[PDB]
Amino acid sequence: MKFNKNVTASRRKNRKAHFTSIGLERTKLMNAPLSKDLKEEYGIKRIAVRPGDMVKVVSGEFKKKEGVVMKVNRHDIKIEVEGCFVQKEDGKKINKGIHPSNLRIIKLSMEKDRAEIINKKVEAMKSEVKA
Amino acid sequence: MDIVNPSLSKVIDIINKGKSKKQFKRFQSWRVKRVSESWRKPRGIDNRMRRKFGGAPDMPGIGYKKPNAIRFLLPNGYRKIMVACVKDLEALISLNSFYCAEIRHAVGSKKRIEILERAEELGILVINKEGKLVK
Amino acid sequence: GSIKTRRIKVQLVSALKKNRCIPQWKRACPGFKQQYNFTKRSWKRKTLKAC
Amino acid sequence: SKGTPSNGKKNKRNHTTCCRCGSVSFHKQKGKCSSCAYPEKKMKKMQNRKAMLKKTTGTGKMRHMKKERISRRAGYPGNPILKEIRNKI
Amino acid sequence: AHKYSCDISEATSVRSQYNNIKIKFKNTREVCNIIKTMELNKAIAYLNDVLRFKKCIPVFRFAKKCGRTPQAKEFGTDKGKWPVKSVAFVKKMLEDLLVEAEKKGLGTSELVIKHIQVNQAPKIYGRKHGAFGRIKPYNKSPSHIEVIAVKREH
RNA sequence: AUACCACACACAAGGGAUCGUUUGGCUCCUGGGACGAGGAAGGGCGCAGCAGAGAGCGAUAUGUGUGGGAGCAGCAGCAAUG
RNA sequence: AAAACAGUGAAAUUGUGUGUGGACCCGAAUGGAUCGGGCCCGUCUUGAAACACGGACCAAGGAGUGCACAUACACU
RNA sequence: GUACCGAGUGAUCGGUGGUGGAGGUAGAUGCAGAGCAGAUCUUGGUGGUAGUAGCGAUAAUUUGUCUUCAGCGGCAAAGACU
Ligand SMILES: [K+]
Ligand SMILES: [K+]
Ligand SMILES: [K+]
Ligand SMILES: [K+]
Ligand SMILES: [K+]
Ligand SMILES: [K+]
Ligand SMILES: [K+]
Ligand SMILES: [K+]
Ligand SMILES: [K+]
Ligand SMILES: [K+]
Ligand SMILES: [K+]
Ligand SMILES: [K+]
Ligand SMILES: [K+]
Ligand SMILES: [K+]
Ligand SMILES: [K+]
Ligand SMILES: [Mg+2]
Ligand SMILES: [Mg+2]
Ligand SMILES: [Mg+2]
Ligand SMILES: [Mg+2]
Ligand SMILES: [Mg+2]
Ligand SMILES: [Mg+2]
Ligand SMILES: [Mg+2]
Ligand SMILES: [Mg+2]
Ligand SMILES: [Mg+2]
Ligand SMILES: [Mg+2]
Ligand SMILES: [Mg+2]
Ligand SMILES: [Mg+2]
Ligand SMILES: [Zn+2]
Repeated sequence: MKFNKNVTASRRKNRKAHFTSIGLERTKLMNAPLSKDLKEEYGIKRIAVRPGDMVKVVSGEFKKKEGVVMKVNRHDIKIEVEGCFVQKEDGKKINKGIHPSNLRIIKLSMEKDRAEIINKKVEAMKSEVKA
Repeated sequence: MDIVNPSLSKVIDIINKGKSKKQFKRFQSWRVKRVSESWRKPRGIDNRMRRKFGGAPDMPGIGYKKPNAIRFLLPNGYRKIMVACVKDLEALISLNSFYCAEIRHAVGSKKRIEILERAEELGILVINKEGKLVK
Repeated sequence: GSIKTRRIKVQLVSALKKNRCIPQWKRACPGFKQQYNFTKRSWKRKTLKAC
Repeated sequence: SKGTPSNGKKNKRNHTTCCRCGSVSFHKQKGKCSSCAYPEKKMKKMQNRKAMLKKTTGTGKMRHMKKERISRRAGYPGNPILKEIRNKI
Repeated sequence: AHKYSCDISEATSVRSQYNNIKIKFKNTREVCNIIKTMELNKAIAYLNDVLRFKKCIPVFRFAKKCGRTPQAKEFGTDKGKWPVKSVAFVKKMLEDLLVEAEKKGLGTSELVIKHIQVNQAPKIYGRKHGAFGRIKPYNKSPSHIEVIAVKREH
């Protein structure tokens, strides 16, 4: 049960809040679980998927496959994974997008600011965990 | 399906050949497409059917009602009960002399198999037995 | 006619730049849902009221 | 006759664009606008509630009024170079 | 894809269909009606004579107040007509099926027009001005067409 | 009635009812009740690499500072020197 | 003013094919000619098949409700 | 939603086979914007009449030749008119 009356439980309001999200709230939509080993290598339980990271598909047509993230579509919430595609009548191949939550991370791309992003989150935990 | 209630076997054909095939179509439903066939009583000041002139059609009424014993009886000599569960057949266990079962349309294939298996061992007649499960 | 005031001329200039169809590249954009520009006009069918 | 043939003579134009309201309703001979009463200081009485709500605050852009509300929320902080003047006052 | 209005085998038949054509509906079905069950070479010969005013199309359903003519006697009626615009279209359509027949490996002969039908397409709107300040409709009535020809068993 | 007119059924046309769905409306409750001579409210005109309408913004028409952090929806180009 | 899903896709109305009839309904039948009975509904009116008025056709919408005050009945 | 078949004096109810592609009832009670043929009803869609009525006041048009791809369109030569 919910006892805070400032938070809404309306279906109409929850749905609008989802689809009209922007900025950091949009980034929260692209989160995926880490594998059991990585959850010992790092403190975090889940992270936003980025290009170059390595993922196992755990639901759908392409179940059991593994591959590298090629692109991240923020407007239509989908991820393109290397080697997951369909062939047209022409023989031409189109990558099919997968929803973030159907993936699981196997190796992290550590290019750019990723190491600082991870550090910032670990500290935020401990700050309140140790109190 | 060619089955009959054993208590009425030597009588069922007299009963069936005795049932009326009269229809009570709404007045002038033959004249304009916007009036459906479903019965409504005419209430006009001039109307020839309400006033019962010879040559107009007949109106419904209590005189046409069937004898209390024959009423509701299917052509195989049983009355019907609707079922949708295995636990429904359990009700018929005392009544199987006069009543038979008809599985509701929305019950799917996997479940129908379980209903029919139970019907065989309890000794209950099911009239939709073939149903969708012919394939 | 040939004689015009400055106020009348600016109204004509603005009414002439607005009178154009949707550019052909926009139709390819994923989010774009318009078919035809309903604000397009013809001199044979409407008056501007520039007077 | 009073129908079609009299329509041919209708080539003069009594109203032009008003400089206060845009509405092509300034009567040149009377020296008055029929929408907004220019050049009188106050705006005209509008005929009914339906017609007046079409021209109320919030029907346009409200540029100044929106900024003022944001500044009030923030506590009227002013330009940060000049904090010392603010603090003294 | 197109669901032709009847069932005949793909082998031993040839087909065509068109949509929204801009020949006039009522004229076209009077043409189609008379060439049904006719042999294809006979059909093409007959339609050539209509273009030259040497033979006519007889009329039976869309026929009120039509003219009488000695050419109609060939079909046991008095009433006939010469709808040039519809005839030119149907003739072209039939000639193309002989190309298809030849290319498909049937004979150019023993082909018979087994099925042919015309349907109404949606109206194209227009206007005319009337008296006393009125405006009245002035619309156009196009058509859709199917043909299937088969080889005689003989 | 060979071919016209009517009705029934199957297939193709013609129209948008019905059933399933909804980032909208309405009602009640609670908060709020903040404009202008330091030029308001309202009107017009300009500003995009390809740009009509609408949205955003004023010739500084995506500038400065703080907190964050991964892409910019099409095509060509940009981006941890943000 | 109109305009929701690139869903489902009714009726009026049209073409082709196959059958049955010559406005149609009720009662009763034949291998087959048909026999008997029936004027067009709604409405005001002493009185409508009317030379009384409304109605070309189909879909969807479309008319005894809410509050206050006395009241008789049934129920607690 | 559409064909058939059964149950009821009747308002209506049930099943079977194709189409459709995600929701739906049976019993007992509660609240109502709760049932249509009609109102020269309201909105939207479609017939018969009908390939019919009409489309041609004014100076007038012919021949060749190219396009057009089938425009008395253009160009030459005549014939007219304001
Ligand atoms: K019956
Ligand atoms: K009477
Ligand atoms: K009785
Ligand atoms: K002028
Ligand atoms: K004009
Ligand atoms: K005005
Ligand atoms: K005022
Ligand atoms: K007809
Ligand atoms: K639709
Ligand atoms: K459809
Ligand atoms: K009356
Ligand atoms: K009389
Ligand atoms: K009257
Ligand atoms: K109705
Ligand atoms: K009535
Ligand atoms: Mg004058
Ligand atoms: Mg004057
Ligand atoms: Mg004639
Ligand atoms: Mg005229
Ligand atoms: Mg006029
Ligand atoms: Mg009288
Ligand atoms: Mg009338
Ligand atoms: Mg209704
Ligand atoms: Mg589904
Ligand atoms: Mg109502
Ligand atoms: Mg004539
Ligand atoms: Mg003269
Ligand atoms: Zn003014």
